[PDB]
Amino acid sequence: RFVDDYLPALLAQASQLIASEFHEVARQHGFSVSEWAVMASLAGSEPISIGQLAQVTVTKQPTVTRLLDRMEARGQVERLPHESDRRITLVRITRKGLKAVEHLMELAREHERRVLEPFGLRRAEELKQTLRQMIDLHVH
Amino acid sequence: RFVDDYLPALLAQASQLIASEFHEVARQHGFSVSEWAVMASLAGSEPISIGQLAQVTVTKQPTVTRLLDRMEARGQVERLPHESDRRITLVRITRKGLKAVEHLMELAREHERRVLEPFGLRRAEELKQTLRQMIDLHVH
Repeated sequence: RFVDDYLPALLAQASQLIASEFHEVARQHGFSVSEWAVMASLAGSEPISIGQLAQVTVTKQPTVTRLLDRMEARGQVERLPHESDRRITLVRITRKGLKAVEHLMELAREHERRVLEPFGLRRAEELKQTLRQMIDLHVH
Repeated sequence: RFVDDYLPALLAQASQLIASEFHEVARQHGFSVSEWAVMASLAGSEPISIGQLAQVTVTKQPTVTRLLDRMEARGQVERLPHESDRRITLVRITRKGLKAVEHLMELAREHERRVLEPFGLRRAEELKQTLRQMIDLHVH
């Protein structure tokens, strides 16, 4: 059976199943999936470009721009000029956004800990290191 | 930075980046992403339910049903009654579909081998085993 060990299918199924579990929690706390992805991606971060945010949230750039229009209207994020290049808009989470998502982030950590507990610390760390290395090799 | 080591974000980014690389090849061979996902998921498989196909292709069931309507019209797949329960439709790839996707599947194997080569056989096998175990623990 081709798909049983095919890496892209394994990554896609694992990603969807784990993410869907936490998205239920996010929505019961009043967050859309994309709002949660943006705020979690910006929390504890220096300002990053719209393109970087689109990559780390796995969201198309025009979609991200529309999302930021409304999240900025609500005071949860702020767009800023890049200090040097003007073709570049940076974005950051505001204090309002951070306080809004703080509790959800703790719940997200608890859920991740539950997901990784059966694998043990060594296998969990190996998985995260491999995923990080793969991202850094394949990002454009 | 919360998102740098957050498992769902790592899985989602790795999945998207690797998949996007191969989707380019699929489209240059005349396949849509969803057509490729269905045919690759059915290749070498016994007939599976529409729900199982939706899970393994990470596609909503109504979307899968519409896709199968047109792929069955083109003779690439076939829907069948389940032998016992009638609330269940099974689906299989036809010989026409298998021959259509054979070369693409070889290219997919070559691409996966390229993606996994820098990690070595041990780390690649560890990744695939962990992903498989996670899927089997979280599928419903």
